[PDB]
Amino acid sequence: IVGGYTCGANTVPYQVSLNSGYHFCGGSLINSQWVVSAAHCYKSGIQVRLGEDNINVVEGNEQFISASKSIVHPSYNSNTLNNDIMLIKLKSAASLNSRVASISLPTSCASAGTQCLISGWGNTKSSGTSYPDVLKCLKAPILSDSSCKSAYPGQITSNMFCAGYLEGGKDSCQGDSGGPVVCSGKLQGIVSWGSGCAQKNKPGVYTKVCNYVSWIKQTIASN
Ligand SMILES: CC[C@@H]1[C@@H]2[C@H](C(=O)N1Cc1ccc3c(c1)OCO3)[C@H](c1ccc(C(=N)N)cc1)N(C)C2(C)C
Ligand SMILES: [Ca+2]
Repeated sequence: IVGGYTCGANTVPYQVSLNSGYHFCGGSLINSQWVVSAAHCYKSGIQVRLGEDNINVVEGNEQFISASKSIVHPSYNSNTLNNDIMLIKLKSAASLNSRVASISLPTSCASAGTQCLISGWGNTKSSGTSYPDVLKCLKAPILSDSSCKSAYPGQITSNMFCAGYLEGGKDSCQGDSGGPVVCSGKLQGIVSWGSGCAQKNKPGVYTKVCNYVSWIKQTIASN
């Protein structure tokens, strides 16, 4: 997260860290046994880390649970990042509490100007590499489709939206991928892609979760 603030330990209880010996992506807990992340975060050997604040210190409230299966959207395209969403099933059910809790899926899409919360342990610098120990937060609005498409002509599908600041300085970045975009208590996006981080006229691009609710529900019920 570039231009953000320290969230505060466990203030974002649905945030997860995907770990393979190091933090490489975020995700969101959507019930006690399933996490939603980005398809481009797929790899084998994932451990899901719940209840984290400092990702380098065991502080208490952590739960570490292996992934049993990761389900990349069958129509995910690595070239265009269309349908950049993946479901992860935990080997065992998480213990839900005030520090580890699920986030609701939306029943409708959010509109332009809606203010959302974005969170992650990604790079905090637009020039250079600076990863934080603790979780960072950013409030960002959903941009209009016209502005999104003007920023990235021909690259925006109906499964993507832009959020952020055209003046630059505030954005998600490398290591935030897969993490949540939460608006009015609902998961509306997943950190997917962008052009650099926090550069002018190049906002972040996010997977539009409201387009996938029926797919998520159908897939969880059959797995
Ligand atoms: C595997 C995808 C990777 C991903 C993704 C990212 O941007 N990628 C490149 C990309 C750029 C434009 C595209 C595209 C892929 O497909 C269609 O158009 C990601 C990224 C995520 C968010 C932001 C940002 N908010 N500025 C910035 C970067 N990066 C840190 C990578 C991990 C390499
Ligand atoms: Ca920790």
